[PDB]
Amino acid sequence: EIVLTQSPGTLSLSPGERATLSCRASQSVSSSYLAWYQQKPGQAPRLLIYGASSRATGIPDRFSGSGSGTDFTLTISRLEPEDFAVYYCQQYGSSPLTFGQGTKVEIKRTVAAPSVFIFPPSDEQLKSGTASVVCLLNNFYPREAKVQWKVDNALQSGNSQESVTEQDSKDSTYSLSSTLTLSKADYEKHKVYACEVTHQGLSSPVTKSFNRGE
Amino acid sequence: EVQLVETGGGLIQPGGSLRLSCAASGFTVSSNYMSWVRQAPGKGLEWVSVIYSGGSTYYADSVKGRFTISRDNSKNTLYLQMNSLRAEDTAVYYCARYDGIYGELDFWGQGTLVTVSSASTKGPSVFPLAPSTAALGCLVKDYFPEPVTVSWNSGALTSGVHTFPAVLQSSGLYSLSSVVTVPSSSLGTQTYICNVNHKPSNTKVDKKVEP
Repeated sequence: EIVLTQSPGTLSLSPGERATLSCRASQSVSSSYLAWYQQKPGQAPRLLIYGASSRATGIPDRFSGSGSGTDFTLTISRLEPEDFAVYYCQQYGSSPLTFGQGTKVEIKRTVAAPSVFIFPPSDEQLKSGTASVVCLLNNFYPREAKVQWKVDNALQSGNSQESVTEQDSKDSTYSLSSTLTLSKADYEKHKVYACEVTHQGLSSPVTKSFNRGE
Repeated sequence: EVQLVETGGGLIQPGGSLRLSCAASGFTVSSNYMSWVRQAPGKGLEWVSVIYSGGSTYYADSVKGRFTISRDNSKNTLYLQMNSLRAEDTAVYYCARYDGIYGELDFWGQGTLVTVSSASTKGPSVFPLAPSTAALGCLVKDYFPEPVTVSWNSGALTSGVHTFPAVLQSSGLYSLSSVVTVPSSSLGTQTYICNVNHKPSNTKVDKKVEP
């Protein structure tokens, strides 16, 4: 079996920059039998390059391929925000058909601070006996952000979960939601609910908060 | 134009069986080399099976003896009949056209999620995230399995919408939020309704979000 090793595993570069992806085969693969795919989140892979160097239908000029034998290259000459995706190399010069493990390409945009919003649990959810408090960090970069929950000045631990959107295809930003989950009994016996956010875009951490009975 | 429309995905018990369909438009499945490709959550692409134009079939070692690829010429449809399913078979499954010479896959179906689990289907509880640039959303809580689809105002509002990837809670059920930012000058006049659809449990909930 022909093993395809892709390098690098992850790549972060700005728009306008040149991106070069590598795919190494464990055995010789004839040039005409290597393809590249682009896969964006929630979508099927799309054929980019076939036969090492031929562009597929509707594929922009900035994508190009080259290589022979055991070393193959996909190049994006000038990165665009929409080029955020995972890229896969694939051979069928020999059975069975194999894929590389993929190169995740991130677009390295300029620093963008989050807009922080806090949401109290609705009245309807309280009926079930559980309270979810939601902190939203909207449209920021880079991905790394620290979200700390504070209940009446008490720094919470192990009672929240985080979720991050896939990098936006237009502005290259991320969004993050943090959900603090507590029982209705625990929620209604406290007053100040705060979400503190530490991020590169912010000169100082930002705290959004609300009072339960306000 | 060329089209590949997939159906058949969803929840099935381990040891169970399930058939996926791939209906073609703009070309014939009978005269083409056809393929199934799967992708486990967060993983890479794995080739499942192929059917040649002349009918010859080949299978990945991991599916041999369990899976059958076939086609119905008059319905112009490709099938994958799966058996003895395990958690390792949980994946988005893609049908794909590829030319016989070099096996590059030039046209792909949209994919369909197969979740192999013994856990029961549960519909989501949809709670509002009221504003008080205004952020407002819906909390889609306690459901199984993936996926849920969220639209806003029946798909009329798409600008500024963030539907978050679902998180697995310690209970074994999923939860996500869907948020949208809007001008606060429109909170009085404009109605904002999130449409949460969970097909595995036939749950279809419309939820009005108000100040």
